[PDB]
Amino acid sequence: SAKPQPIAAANWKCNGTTASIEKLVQVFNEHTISHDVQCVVAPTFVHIPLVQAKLRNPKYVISAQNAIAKSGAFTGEVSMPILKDIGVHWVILGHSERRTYYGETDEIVAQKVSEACKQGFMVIACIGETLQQREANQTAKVVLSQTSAIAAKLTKDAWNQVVLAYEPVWAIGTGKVATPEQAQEVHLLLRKWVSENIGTDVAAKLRILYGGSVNAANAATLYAKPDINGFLVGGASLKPEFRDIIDATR
Amino acid sequence: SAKPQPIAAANWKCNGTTASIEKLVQVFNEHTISHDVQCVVAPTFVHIPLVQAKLRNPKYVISAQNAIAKSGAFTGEVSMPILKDIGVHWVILGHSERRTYYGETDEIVAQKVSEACKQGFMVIACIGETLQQREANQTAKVVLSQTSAIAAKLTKDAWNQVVLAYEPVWAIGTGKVATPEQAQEVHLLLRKWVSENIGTDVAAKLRILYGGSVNAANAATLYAKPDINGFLVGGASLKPEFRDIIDATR
Repeated sequence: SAKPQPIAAANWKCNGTTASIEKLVQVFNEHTISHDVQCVVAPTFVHIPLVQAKLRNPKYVISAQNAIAKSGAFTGEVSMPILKDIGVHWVILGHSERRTYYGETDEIVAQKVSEACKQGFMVIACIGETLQQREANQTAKVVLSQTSAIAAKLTKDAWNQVVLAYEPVWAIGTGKVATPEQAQEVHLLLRKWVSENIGTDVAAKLRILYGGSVNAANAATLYAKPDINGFLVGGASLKPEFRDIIDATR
Repeated sequence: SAKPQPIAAANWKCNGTTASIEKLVQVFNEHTISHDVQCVVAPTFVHIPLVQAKLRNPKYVISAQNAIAKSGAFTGEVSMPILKDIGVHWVILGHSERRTYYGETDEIVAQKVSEACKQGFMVIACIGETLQQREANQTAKVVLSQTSAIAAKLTKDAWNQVVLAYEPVWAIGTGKVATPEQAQEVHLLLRKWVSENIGTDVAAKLRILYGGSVNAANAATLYAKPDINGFLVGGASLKPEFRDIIDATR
């Protein structure tokens, strides 16, 4: 077995001040990372320029938390060509909070992911089941339907730019992290589906991250499973223990 | 008659590159404004820091195109405390495109406007009727219902921070500007409602802007009407003729 390159991604969500972000970024700068891992920080749109100016650790790239495909008459939104023009070419799409609060259905997410791939982004595409779907034994059907709705809009080559993040909705910000065994079963099920429907060569390379109440203590155990390639981290990524989350992908 | 201080507001919507924004801002900097008018520029979230760094004309303030009330687990969004912390204390709320595409009902807009007022923002609150409501002779009922839904969440003192922008939906970006007579009838109807329901002292001071295909040629005629206090400008605010829009409020 050899895993692909791991990703440790910080989703700051709608949080931060200039003061608190300058301290955290200094913490990240001074942490020396000695293994091959892609680190990702996703600040709010307004903080992108501050983080670009301060972040110096060569293992990091900056991501946006959302975008729309095209520039134009969309008051309030930020487009993919605008992010590219300021030097951001990662984006998180179809996070649970957007699917729930802000009306992003599978079709909308799939369209965004496809456009992002056409425009050269690296995409972190989020999927996952609610507690009601999990109790109804629908987990597999839900995550596979969300995944093939995205697959439907993509070409084989575009899977090089795609990272999947499985985040059970009941684990996000609740403190109730999935067990390593729960997460591994889903990750294995996804990798298999990709290997059968897209290609074995695509499946071998695909990073599939776990997210939902990851912290510095439980990270190392989740990362020991064979189909977990790293993490999407909310709450714990606003703290200095994000360093030991990164170091748990060694 | 004496009008309140006029406002000329540029809503760039989801447009701009670093290069095109640096040129435009230079144009605005070099235009000397010799009368009392509050100018407002509303770039995308990502461009706020670039515009703060370059914009030097003392008649301008920077606005956000949207916000949510509170920081927290809202991937993709930007909150009112975050904007205040970077020195932005104007916001446009309940623009047509948000009400239409992104599910902002009257209650959601009213909650945002109320929170923004509590947090000390100057708010540009947008209302207006569609072409179907206008043909059904519902204009007055629609704009008054949108306005009293906001009024319901406010206290009398909070009206000092509120600017209303009437923008018929059929005039936005279409090229089909309302006539000075159409706009004046609505603006008069709104001022009267405020004078009766909130206070005559509030109504005298309230800025009510017109928006919807304003350009440098038609601005001066709209501004000659007694209840029009300036403009919210989309398409024409991305061009150097925004200078003569500003100068039409003399």
